[PDB]
Amino acid sequence: HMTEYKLVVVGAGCVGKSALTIQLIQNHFVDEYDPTIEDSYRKQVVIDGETSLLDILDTAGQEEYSAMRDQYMRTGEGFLLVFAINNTKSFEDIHHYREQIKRVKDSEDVPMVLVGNKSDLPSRTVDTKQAQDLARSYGIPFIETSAKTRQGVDDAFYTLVREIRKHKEK
Ligand SMILES: *CCC(=O)NCCNC(=O)O[C@H]1[C@@H](O)[C@H](n2cnc3c(=O)[nH]c(N)nc32)O[C@@H]1COP(=O)(O)OP(=O)(O)O
Repeated sequence: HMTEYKLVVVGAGCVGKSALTIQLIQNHFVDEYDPTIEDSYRKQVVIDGETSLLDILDTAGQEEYSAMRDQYMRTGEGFLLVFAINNTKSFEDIHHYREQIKRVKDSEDVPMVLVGNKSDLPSRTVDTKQAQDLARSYGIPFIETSAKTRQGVDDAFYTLVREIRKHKEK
């Protein structure tokens, strides 16, 4: 009567992986480094009537190559690929994170969602159509988020859960 989902958040430094996680789990945000990430790893929530235990693994603080990152990529059932819409380099890095996950899984069909975070900020440098084209080429959804206003936060994590369900049922 509960179903666990193991969700992994990946992306360049400072894109908001940890803020997205804390907003989902604690309904909390601060515009600074948030030490409550240490306390923010499981949320129990009902999604489409299913009582779901969302275990969120946040790669913040890991080196770009580490044994713990590999453990996260091996255990994760779905991945959020996060970039920030005001940081072009973080968008350019998405290719690397996608390839790294695929190479661990030996699969071309891993549940993922592309997330463009910090959508509350003006002066974006990554346009939406760029991200839509990239997500289309990967076969995965794109969702714009803000960990500050909570724009898109439930949409991003719940969409990833629904992609996992589709994957499990064929
Ligand atoms: C990261 C460098 C930096 O910003 N340094 C200044 C101190 N402030 C922060 O670190 O702020 C963090 C978040 O509050 C902020 N953030 C995250 N998501 C945001 C959003 O949707 N809208 C706005 N306005 N700010 C947002 O970004 C900083 C980094 O977030 P993080 O969550 O700690 O980043 P990673 O885990 O991805 O490293």
